[PDB]
Amino acid sequence: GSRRYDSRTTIFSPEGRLYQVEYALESISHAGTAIGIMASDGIVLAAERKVTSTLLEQDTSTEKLYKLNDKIAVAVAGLTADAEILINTARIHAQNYLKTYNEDIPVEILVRRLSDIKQGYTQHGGLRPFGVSFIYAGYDDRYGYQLYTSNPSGNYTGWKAISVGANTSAAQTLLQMDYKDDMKVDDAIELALKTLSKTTDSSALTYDRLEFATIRKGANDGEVYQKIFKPQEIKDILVKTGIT
Amino acid sequence: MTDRYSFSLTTFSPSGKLGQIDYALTAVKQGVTSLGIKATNGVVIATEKKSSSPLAMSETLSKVSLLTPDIGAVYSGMGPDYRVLVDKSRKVAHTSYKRIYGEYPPTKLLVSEVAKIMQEATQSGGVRPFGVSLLIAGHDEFNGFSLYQVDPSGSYFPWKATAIGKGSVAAKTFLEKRWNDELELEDAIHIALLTLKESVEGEFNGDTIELAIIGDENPDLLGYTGIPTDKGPRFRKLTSQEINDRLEAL
Amino acid sequence: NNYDGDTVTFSPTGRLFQVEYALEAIKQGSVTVGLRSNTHAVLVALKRNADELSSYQKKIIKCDEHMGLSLAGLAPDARVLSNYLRQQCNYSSLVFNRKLAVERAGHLLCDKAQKNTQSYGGRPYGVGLLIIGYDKSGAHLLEFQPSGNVTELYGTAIGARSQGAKTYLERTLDTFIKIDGNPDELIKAGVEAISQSLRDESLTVDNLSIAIVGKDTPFTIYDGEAVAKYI
Amino acid sequence: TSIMAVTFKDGVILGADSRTTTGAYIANRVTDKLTRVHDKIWCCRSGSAADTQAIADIVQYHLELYTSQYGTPSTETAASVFKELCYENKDNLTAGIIVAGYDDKNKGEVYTIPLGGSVHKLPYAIAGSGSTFIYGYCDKNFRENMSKEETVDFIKHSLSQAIKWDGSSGGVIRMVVLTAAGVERLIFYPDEYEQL
Amino acid sequence: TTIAGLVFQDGVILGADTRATNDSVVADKSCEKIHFIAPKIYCCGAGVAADAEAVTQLIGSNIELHSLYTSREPRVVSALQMLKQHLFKYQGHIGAYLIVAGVDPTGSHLFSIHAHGSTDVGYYLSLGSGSLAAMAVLESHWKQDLTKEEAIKLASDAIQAGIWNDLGSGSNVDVCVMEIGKDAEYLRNYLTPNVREEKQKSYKFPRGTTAVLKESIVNICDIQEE
Amino acid sequence: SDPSSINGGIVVAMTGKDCVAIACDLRLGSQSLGVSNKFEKIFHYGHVFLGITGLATDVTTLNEMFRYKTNLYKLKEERAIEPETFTQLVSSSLYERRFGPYFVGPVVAGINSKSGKPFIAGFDLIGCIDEAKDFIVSGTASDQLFGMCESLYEPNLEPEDLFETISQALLNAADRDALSGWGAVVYIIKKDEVVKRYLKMRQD
Amino acid sequence: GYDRHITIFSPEGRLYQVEYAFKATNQTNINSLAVRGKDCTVVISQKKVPDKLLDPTTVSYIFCISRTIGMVVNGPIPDARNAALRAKAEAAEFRYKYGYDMPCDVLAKRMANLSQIYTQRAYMRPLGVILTFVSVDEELGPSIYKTDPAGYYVGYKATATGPKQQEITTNLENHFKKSKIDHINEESWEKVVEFAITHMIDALGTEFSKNDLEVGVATKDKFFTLSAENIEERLVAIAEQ
Amino acid sequence: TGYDLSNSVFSPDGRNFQVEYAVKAVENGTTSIGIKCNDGVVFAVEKLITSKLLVPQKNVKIQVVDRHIGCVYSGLIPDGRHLVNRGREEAASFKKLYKTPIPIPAFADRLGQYVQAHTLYNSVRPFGVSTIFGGVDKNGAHLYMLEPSGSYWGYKGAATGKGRQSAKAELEKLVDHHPEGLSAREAVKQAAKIIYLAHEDNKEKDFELEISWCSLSETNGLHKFVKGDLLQEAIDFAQKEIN
Ligand SMILES: *[C@@H](CS(C)(=O)=O)[C@H](Cc1ccc(CN)cc1)NC(=O)[C@H](COC)NC(=O)[C@H](CC(C)C)NC(=O)c1cnc(C)s1
Ligand SMILES: [Cl-]
Ligand SMILES: [Mg+2]
Ligand SMILES: [Mg+2]
Ligand SMILES: [Mg+2]
Ligand SMILES: [Mg+2]
Repeated sequence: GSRRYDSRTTIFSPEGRLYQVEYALESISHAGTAIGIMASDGIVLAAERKVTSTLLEQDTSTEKLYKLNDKIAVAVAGLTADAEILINTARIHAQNYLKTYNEDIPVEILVRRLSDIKQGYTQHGGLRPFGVSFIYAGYDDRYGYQLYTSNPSGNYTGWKAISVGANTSAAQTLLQMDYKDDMKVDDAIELALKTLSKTTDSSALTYDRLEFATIRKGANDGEVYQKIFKPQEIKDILVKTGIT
Repeated sequence: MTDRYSFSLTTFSPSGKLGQIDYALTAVKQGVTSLGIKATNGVVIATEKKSSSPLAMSETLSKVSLLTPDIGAVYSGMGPDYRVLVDKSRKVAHTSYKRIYGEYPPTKLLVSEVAKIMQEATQSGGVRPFGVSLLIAGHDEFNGFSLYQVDPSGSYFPWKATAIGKGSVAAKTFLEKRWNDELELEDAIHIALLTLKESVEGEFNGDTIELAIIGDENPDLLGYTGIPTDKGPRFRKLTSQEINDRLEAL
Repeated sequence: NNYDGDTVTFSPTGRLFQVEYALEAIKQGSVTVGLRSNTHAVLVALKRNADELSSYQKKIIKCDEHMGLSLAGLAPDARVLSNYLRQQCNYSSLVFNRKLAVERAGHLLCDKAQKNTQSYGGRPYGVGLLIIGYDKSGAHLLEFQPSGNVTELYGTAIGARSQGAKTYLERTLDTFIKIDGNPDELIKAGVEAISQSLRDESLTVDNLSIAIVGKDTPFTIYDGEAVAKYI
Repeated sequence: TSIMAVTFKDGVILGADSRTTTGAYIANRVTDKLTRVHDKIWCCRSGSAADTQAIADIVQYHLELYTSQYGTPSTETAASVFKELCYENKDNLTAGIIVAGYDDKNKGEVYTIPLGGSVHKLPYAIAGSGSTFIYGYCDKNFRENMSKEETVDFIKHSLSQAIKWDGSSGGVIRMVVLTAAGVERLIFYPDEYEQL
Repeated sequence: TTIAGLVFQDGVILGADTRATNDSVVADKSCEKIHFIAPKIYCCGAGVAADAEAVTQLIGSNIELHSLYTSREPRVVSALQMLKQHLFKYQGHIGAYLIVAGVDPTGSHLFSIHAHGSTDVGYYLSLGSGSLAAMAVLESHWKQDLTKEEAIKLASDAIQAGIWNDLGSGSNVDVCVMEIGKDAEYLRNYLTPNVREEKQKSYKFPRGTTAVLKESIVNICDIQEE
Repeated sequence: SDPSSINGGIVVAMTGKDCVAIACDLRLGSQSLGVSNKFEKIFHYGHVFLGITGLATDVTTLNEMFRYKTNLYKLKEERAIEPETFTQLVSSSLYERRFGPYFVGPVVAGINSKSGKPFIAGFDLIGCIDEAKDFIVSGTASDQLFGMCESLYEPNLEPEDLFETISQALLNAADRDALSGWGAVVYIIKKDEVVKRYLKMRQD
Repeated sequence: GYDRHITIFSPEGRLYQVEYAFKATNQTNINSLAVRGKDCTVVISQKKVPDKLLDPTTVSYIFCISRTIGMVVNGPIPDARNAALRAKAEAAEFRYKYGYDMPCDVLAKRMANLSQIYTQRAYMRPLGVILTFVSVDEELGPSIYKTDPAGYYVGYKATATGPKQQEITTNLENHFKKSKIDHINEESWEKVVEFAITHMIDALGTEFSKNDLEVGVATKDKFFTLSAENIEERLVAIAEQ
Repeated sequence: TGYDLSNSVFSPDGRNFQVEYAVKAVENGTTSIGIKCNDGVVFAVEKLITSKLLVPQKNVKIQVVDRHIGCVYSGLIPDGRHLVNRGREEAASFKKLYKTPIPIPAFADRLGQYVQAHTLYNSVRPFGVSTIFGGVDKNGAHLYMLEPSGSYWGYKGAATGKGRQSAKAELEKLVDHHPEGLSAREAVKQAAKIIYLAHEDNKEKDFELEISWCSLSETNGLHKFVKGDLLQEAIDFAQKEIN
């Protein structure tokens, strides 16, 4: 019968690892680097686009940075199509919570839910896992600014600064070197771009290659603003920090 | 008499490759060249009508398809896979959008729905990926003109101009030299015909080329009068005669 | 070899190896004999023990007042099939006020066994059955194999060393068929038949199991001191 | 409604009035109640218009699919498919259908299917609200093996009386002739039949 | 409601009034009761207004997808068959009464559909509470081989009969003309015989007439930003 | 027994010159018993305003439902929903509960951000759209509101005149209905400013 | 090498099960041909009854799908009948739902979409058949549409299918290169059948008796197959000029 | 290689090897035949007497469908029974809806489509039987033979099982020597002869002859078994011809 052709995606190796999760992580290690840095007065999300072509319409393009609600955003590393399936689920979960409790969903609850979906694909159903790692940048009134990551295993953890995708080993060493707890958003912006500039496989870091975003509690009158940077604005912040 | 294939046929190999997606992309590479160019006042999509026999009536085989009145599609790769995607794309535009909001979806969201269908064939049980790359050109009120590419993975990217299939590497280089942000629609059609001539071996005329535009509203093609707001479809497939006219000024 | 992984696969010579392997489980099972005359039908079964502390595994199951079987092979599969027969016998009584014909009982077992041989995931039944009964056309004896093949016979035997009993019955055919209106002599012929399949062990009081059905005799099983008479 | 089907020497003729009413308002005065389920198998509809149309459409579908696989269906087969729908959905239907058809083997045949979903093969059949008024007339005047002209007159005179007495019936008398020769439609206007 | 449809020389024409009612009050004075299905197939609706609207929109959506699939102009019989099978399924609970008319490769067609799923074929039809007023006019004046000019006159006259004599019907007359080999012309507010007369007085108030307890500015924008 | 008249309340909307106005009373009751004098019936999703009369549990449920749907709309479309599109979304959502409907009388009001055109619409409980040029009424005193609007209204009123007209239409209608009143709110909506005014009215 | 057993991509981007289904097409060793007249569409096919014990009247690869549509199959008979029964069902369902007779090209598309599903879904195998649909469509006129195991379909001016399809195809190509029209300019279907048979004789280089051929003719509002005696009359007329 | 391990897999030839392996199970089985006569059909089968303990005339192999169709098969006997059970369901639902008993060509396609369906999926095994069947309907007599692939044709004479070549040769003589046709009573005699001649392939064990027939004149178009004197007359005719 059909048994013959079954890869068996949800089994342990003799060493106690999940084959498909490990291979999905290998897939993600080739994806464009995404960095999240959390400051006292905000969060930075920086990410490197993978497919440099001059003919790519950049201003209408979105492969890395997605909005989940007004308070929470994600940076993606891996298969974009897989990420979009999960993103739309997370967008619905946030609105279900808002409908039920009449309050914006706490960041960790949203993260756990997505992470639980990913976990399910590793334990049952016989389907391949999602080849996606997220960096979640968000704010709520309990814990304030939060950074998380999730990976295809469905394990998630909290961070002050973190990278996913390509050259994370190199990137995490550089962040660990220059990060400090009293840091501010403007400093974190500079750290994120400097880290990408050194770890990038490209010859030089330019505006047409980057997606960039900030979550600040520096909106008018103590609200939280999500800013997804336009191409010209990425070009300006590259000149300001002194990279181009 | 059971469907026992409830498990993924596309899986990660040790190197992190999704084999079936890569192989689907190889099938797209073998397919006939198609291209898309975006102008200031329009978009053009074009491909070669590679006729399998001269007895076959190549007019009956439509490689360039209307999805909505303001959105069109063209492909490279496996034709049958494309045909069923067009059927699903037309239907999803109604079920998940028009029947809710009373208007056709914008280009990016219809593309998103097609992408989703293609992604599901890359993860669901007992199916292979679609062996096509699509180029979807369209217009909507708030985004203006746009051109999208959709791959077997479900990934999609917006383009100013691009090409897919057989001679795409050479064609994309040709388009990089010629494209600028001040192109009129007629200039883009002219560039499309020049680019497409390089990848075509045999006959090069209106009968062997399929070409459509997303341009101005066509109230003449609407079929009715009496509603000022409905001004007619922006999608228009160029006739065999209309192509030949522009090939004289080539 | 390559074509024995499941029941759904024919071999290149047109064989179903999983069915043949199920057939093999019957040959490993303990011997049981069936025979009949025009008036009565008899089952005789050599029961098997695990060791001297254990009981002897029961071989004969009652299906209705006028029908029952003996088993050889996987006993849980006999339980499933006998339960199915009980239900079909019972359905015939409740709905039609009709005792189920033994020939029709065989047809039902055949079709139940067949479904397991043509579909994926399932396995063949690992048991052979000898069904006796007395219905509106007199005494009957059936042999069920889990391939699906059911066969109406005057006499037969299945299990280990069953060829000895089967040859005896083939010689005795003309004698035992005439044993009409004499249950004890028909059982004697069955006990003498099953004795041809014995080696080393002999028929003791808790070893032997006999059943009978006939004209004015409901299907009844004899075990223990009730079979000492025939030893 | 006044409907009838009558067997005769050369085949069968179906006849009907043309009035459809919603209470006392005549919703349609030129209704066609003679409806085709196959080339030479027709039916007369009475009861709920929605129900009889829904049934007739399904039967036409079944006989079309029968023909693609097994060739031309018998009139008996058509009547059976009508019956199966009417009987199995008797709780949700108000349909009184007469089925009439021409084979070359069986010649003219008429089957009536009243409310219950029973089938009755008959030499002729009458149905609809206006039929009550012509049981006496039709019984006295029907003969077997009539000619075409006699059967047309028998139906014309019959439905004329049904129309005269029943308010629910009226308009034109439509007829459909089913013979080896083919299918002929006839129509008869008030000025013709009223003066009979 | 007064809706009507009739055929002429090389076409079919539909007419409708523009009044929507809730019991005895007028909910809408300018509603479009001639629904769009395909470019050359139109549908007049009576009964429950939401139902007539929803069923025409649904069949119109499915007709569009069918037309794309088959690469053919949609036929009026397809709309007719789809509408009736839907309406029959719901057993009259979708209380829509429709006159369907159009042009296709087969020719010009005119049908009526009832809420329970029955259909009629006709040369002239009318539905709704004003059907009897309209049908009286159509029975008096309809003939074979009407010109387009005569057909528009008769259709609008039939609708007018409903407007004046039926309380359910009122306001303006909408028409749609579907002629063979030509674009269908949809003529909303074809007649306007019920414009309100100028008022005697202006009831515009002196400013400050209304007593106010509080005032505030509503923030409708996204993020007022730093 | 009739769900649309258990709780009571009213909404009225009007168009003016380059502006729209939508207004509502503040009462929530259990038939004769007045319960709340702060139950607002007008909500907004970006720049589109939705008034809802009828059964109060459905008013609250639908508000939460359209907030949900317009939030997702905005994330996917990357723009706020417009009044014309939202009207179609309300109609759709109501009609999908055709045979178990929400017992409500919704009213949409807003200005299209691109064309600048004032827009109002009303619905029955199963989603039939009434897209009026002049005014829309809804609630237990809808007859009273129809009478006031039909006489008081004139086209192309300036924002501060339109305020007076809609306020007097609401107040005098509410005072002839037992189940309406207990306070009132009026929104005056222009292309990029919205003023909200609470009215002084009799508290019986 | 399980990429060759089920319908998934090989490293070359190929579906081997689809390619092998195309090879099953020629297992019968029968050649078919279809051409269009002014008012008609004719389809001819070789008929081979090797066994004397066979009832030759039951040996057929031409099917009456609906009144208007005919279908000739190149491939094994079980798959041919599978396809025939489905097409009949689809044609009947279409008429019931949409109120008019299913067009030839729409049926072809529908069957091609079903064939596409077997190339994408693993549990279903492709049918090893090429389906040639013929009619006189009420909108498009004389019509030939052909479907294969890949799910590909297209309209044809004329077509040929089988082991010796290339010989028949080139023969037809050369005729239409001369005439410079998309059809056989002939009034009666009888002469269009005579053309079809003549050009198959020339292309294959074999003579035919009445029992060696099988003919289907589509006219306005009906498709029918010719009897052996109707074909004999056709063969007599060919020989006499 | 590996193309023969799973049902519904095309080999590079374009063949389904599992179906071809089911044919080997059919070729292994006992001989069965069918003869079309003037106004009906005759079915006959070879039943191997494995042992003296088999009760004569009891293990009946030929099966009736409805009241007018006979079915006989060679190969895996349970698979044949499963197919006839389905055939009975098909014949019942046809009669339920359309009133008339199922025509033989209609019935043939019902079995044909069902057998063909078991070559479409790897989750099922093909049928290990070739089935000879037929009867009398409104259009006269019909004889069919159905293979594991789902393939079936109409026949003048049909034969399958281990002695099929021998039988086929004998049937071919009858077709040549009787173009005007064969009577029902003649066909019974000839069927007995052909089974006796075909028994040379299974000559080790002795056998039991079983014959059935549908004929418009002899059985009123109903399926009946040949019994008693008519059976013995056919056995005597057959025994005389071999000697
Ligand atoms: C006339 C129908 S009549 C009097 O039965 O002949 C119109 C037809 C019509 C069709 C389409 C549209 C708009 N596309 C408008 C009007 N129908 C009506 O006036 C109907 C009432 O007829 C019985 N009006 C409604 O159905 C109203 C909705 C409009 C006011 C927008 N709804 C209701 O009255 C109710 C629905 N459910 C309730 C409970 S109350
Ligand atoms: Cl389809
Ligand atoms: Mg009368
Ligand atoms: Mg009050
Ligand atoms: Mg009070
Ligand atoms: Mg497959």
